[PDB]
Amino acid sequence: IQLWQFLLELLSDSANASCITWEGTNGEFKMTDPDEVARRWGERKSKPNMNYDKLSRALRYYYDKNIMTKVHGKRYAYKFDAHGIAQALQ
Amino acid sequence: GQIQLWQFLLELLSDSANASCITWEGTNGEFKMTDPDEVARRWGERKSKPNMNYDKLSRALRYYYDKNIMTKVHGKRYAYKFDAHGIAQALQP
DNA sequence: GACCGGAAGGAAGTG
DNA sequence: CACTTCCTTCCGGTC
Ligand SMILES: [Ca+2]
Ligand SMILES: [Ca+2]
Ligand SMILES: [Ca+2]
Ligand SMILES: [Ca+2]
Ligand SMILES: [Ca+2]
Repeated sequence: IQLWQFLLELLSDSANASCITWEGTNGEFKMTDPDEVARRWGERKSKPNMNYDKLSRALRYYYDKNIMTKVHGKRYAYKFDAHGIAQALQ
Repeated sequence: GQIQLWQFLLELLSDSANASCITWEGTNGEFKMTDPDEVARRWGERKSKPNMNYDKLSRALRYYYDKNIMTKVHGKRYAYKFDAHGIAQALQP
């Protein structure tokens, strides 16, 4: 499983809004609890030392592939739009 | 296709018309990629692999360390050093 | 503190 | 095989 798949899995269920949520309609999302997202991403890949420094590095590798971009100035905010998902499913 | 990354890099490096994206630096086999995204693109172009980027190219170069084909120029951005002895073995069947 | 991106190397897939 | 792909881990730097 890719990180971008797992994040869309969390974002699709409103019950995870406590740790991660959509914000707008254009694919912008925010991690309301980054440490909780990281902890769950770690539990998924059997990576119990996973944290936000490491998970965000994984997100940063998506910039060059046009898969997502940073919401400049918004704490824990990135953009995963329809262009982005199209690139992820190639 | 068929071609290997170390050959493709030697091809570019031999022609100093490519100096804008990759050139020799020392006299001892050291080279720097002045435009790493451009080197990745052409490598992608060559191998019909259109999602190629420095992250994936540099990972390929990192596999050459244990093959004695090249080494990292430590503390110098996008800089590597070819080994004439390693190139020679890479050349053999 | 976020955020950035270089560099190392593990691990699985490809063709 | 010889990469390709996608990270995980670490870290020095900017802001
Ligand atoms: Ca980049
Ligand atoms: Ca770049
Ligand atoms: Ca500080
Ligand atoms: Ca740090
Ligand atoms: Ca620091």
